[PDB]
Amino acid sequence: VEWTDKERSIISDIFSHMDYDDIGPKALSRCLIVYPWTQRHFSGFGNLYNAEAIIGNANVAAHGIKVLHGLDRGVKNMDNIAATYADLSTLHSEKLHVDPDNFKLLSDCITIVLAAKMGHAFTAETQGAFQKFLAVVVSALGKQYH
Amino acid sequence: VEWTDKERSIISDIFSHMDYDDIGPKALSRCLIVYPWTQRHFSGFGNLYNAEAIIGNANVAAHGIKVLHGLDRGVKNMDNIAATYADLSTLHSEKLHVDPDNFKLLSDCITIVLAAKMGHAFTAETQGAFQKFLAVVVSALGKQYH
Amino acid sequence: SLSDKDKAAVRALWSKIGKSADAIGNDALSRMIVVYPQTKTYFSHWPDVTPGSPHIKAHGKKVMGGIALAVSKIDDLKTGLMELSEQHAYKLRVDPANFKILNHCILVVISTMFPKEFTPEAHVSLDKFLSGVALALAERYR
Amino acid sequence: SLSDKDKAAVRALWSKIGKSADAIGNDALSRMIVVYPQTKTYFSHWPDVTPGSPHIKAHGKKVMGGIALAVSKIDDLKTGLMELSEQHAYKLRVDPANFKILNHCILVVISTMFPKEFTPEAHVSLDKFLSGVALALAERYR
Ligand code: HEM
Ligand code: HEM
Ligand code: HEM
Ligand code: HEM
Ligand SMILES: [C-]#N
Ligand SMILES: [C-]#N
Ligand SMILES: [C-]#N
Ligand SMILES: [C-]#N
Repeated sequence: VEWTDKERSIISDIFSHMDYDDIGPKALSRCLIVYPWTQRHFSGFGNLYNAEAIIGNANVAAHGIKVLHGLDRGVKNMDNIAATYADLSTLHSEKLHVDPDNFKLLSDCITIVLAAKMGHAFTAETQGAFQKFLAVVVSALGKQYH
Repeated sequence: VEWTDKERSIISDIFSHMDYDDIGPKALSRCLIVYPWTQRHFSGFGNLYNAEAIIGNANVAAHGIKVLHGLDRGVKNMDNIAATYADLSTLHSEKLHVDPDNFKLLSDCITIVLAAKMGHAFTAETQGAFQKFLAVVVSALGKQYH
Repeated sequence: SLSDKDKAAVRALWSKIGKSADAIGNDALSRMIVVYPQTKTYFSHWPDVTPGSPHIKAHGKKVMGGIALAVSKIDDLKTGLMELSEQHAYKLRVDPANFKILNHCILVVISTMFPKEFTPEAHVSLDKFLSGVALALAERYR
Repeated sequence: SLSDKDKAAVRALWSKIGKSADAIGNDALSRMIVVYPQTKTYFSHWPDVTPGSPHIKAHGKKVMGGIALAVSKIDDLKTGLMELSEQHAYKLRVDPANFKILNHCILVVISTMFPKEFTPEAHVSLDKFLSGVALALAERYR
């Protein structure tokens, strides 16, 4: 991707206004409910018995906040994303055995949670830039061939 | 992709032994039968009424041969594939309105037709290299974000 | 497949949000054409396909009427959406890869407009349902 | 969904190739683990997961017995494969993204072994069928 200045501005604006402590837990708990096979990676987090337990789970919350902060390194250098995430990609694949499909599922949950928070400010152009950015991170994490 | 020397050798071997005039028509006719919505791009090729007509259609055959020769530019410089296919990607998208999903469907049909021709010589390692190569071309043609 | 729990959840969500179907459809089509510009070609016969177009707004009413139909036909989506399948496959020749794109855009719009109602449990059943709608719309393709 | 034409086509192909089910399964699992190495972890409890493994060969018999079961249960794959769905979702925790991977590997193996029988018309119906098998295996996941 050859980012436009507008895309860079939109991504910077979104991440500057994002409350990671609110959005992070909601995105991951939403992923664990909508795509519940992803719960397998978090068996040690305590209560994941039903939606109420997952949403309230503080270990899930901490991890979702980690994910969002994990996007910061991409935001800070949008022209070096594949290289920036090479080590995280190795961790999730060789140590954690996360299926590469799971990155796209969580990214869609982040987009849907951000859309709920931003409401009508989540314009089509905002969505396009934010999803493009996540797609580039997802490709780096999933080690997609290109 | 950082190609291994073995991958380069396998791709060179496959394309050196491939009969484009046999494999090309079979791959495209197979795609037009298995994923028949792709027939929409070839309405001017004459008879596409049933499987027999599509397999026998000489305009489909010529086009499938074009596709395979279209892979040659990638084989000749496996480290510059995204740039090499930028103009073909623009043609299929801005002029032809080919859905980006359709490239993956045709690539799977090429793999299945090559597997039928090569038989047990189409080993898992051969399949891995050939599919990786097609995945890189498919990503360039479909303008995937990375 | 949809369980009784999924069907009840979708019907209860639709009961809540269906008043705004037309607006949901306008916004979802508007987003699909901008964010997934490969879809614009299917609407290009309309005199206006630009942001704010009245043709997009009008068509959005029809799309979400198709979703309302699917809610009504949720016990048998293949039979319920068979005519729409034939229309998309044969008359319109819409590539079926695009159904999941519009489905995601519908989820994004419902999240923007009904954040309270669109909980994770509402979302899992609605996503299963939209997957079933896409499969039913795919019925006449091959 | 599968039409009567699809069901007849799948049954006629299976009639022809089912004699070699065990070999098809060994080759398809062997390919999946090499070409899509993210799948190897699910078999890693076996003493040998390397090329030529007798555990892969043994498991290949079971996988294609599951496909034979699905052929027998082709009129109602959800009911027919419900127990296997529960096993993959709950006991084994196999990510459901992988069903389409093994399905492609089965198509590649049948093409290598039965190029005459595996025509484009046999392939369209078998691909529709394997899509239905994946959907039925997905039944217990969410
Ligand atoms: C946008 C996608 C994602 C990003 C940016 C991301 C980021 C992170 C980061 C920054 C860490 C911490 C690394 C460390 O502790 O050294 C981590 C750990 C981890 N992630 Fe992800 N992740 C993503 C998606 C996923 C998905 C989809 C799953 C599961 C399906 C997952 C499962 C885990 C697990 C299990 C850990 C280990 C942490 C622990 O148990 O303490 N991640 N991830
Ligand atoms: C591996 C994927 C593919 C490759 C390498 C490829 C390659 C080519 C090449 C080399 C040409 C000729 C360009 C020219 O005439 O200047 C071409 C033309 C074209 N391709 Fe593809 N193609 C691919 C996939 C597709 C798919 C999936 C479709 C349809 C669904 C398609 C539809 C067409 C059409 C309609 C033409 C125009 C040629 C004519 O009508 O004379 N291509 N492609
Ligand atoms: C949730 C999935 C969808 C539903 C429920 C749906 C519903 C409908 C309905 C109800 C109509 C009107 C049929 C009539 O004329 O009686 C229609 C027309 C149409 N749809 Fe869809 N559709 C969906 C997906 C798509 C997608 C993904 C595309 C293209 C990217 C598409 C393109 C069209 C077009 C081009 C028309 C005709 C517009 C015209 O009248 O000019 N549809 N659709
Ligand atoms: C066409 C799709 C598939 C079919 C028909 C199928 C069929 C089967 C069958 C019949 C069994 C034996 C159940 C028993 O123990 O009674 C089984 C077990 C198993 N399957 Fe699958 N399966 C499929 C896809 C997959 C995929 C995609 C994976 C992983 C990538 C997978 C992983 C496993 C594992 C790990 C076991 C247990 C092996 C053991 O006993 O140690 N399956 N499958
Ligand atoms: C990662 N969470
Ligand atoms: C291009 N055929
Ligand atoms: C239909 N739009
Ligand atoms: C199952 N293999």
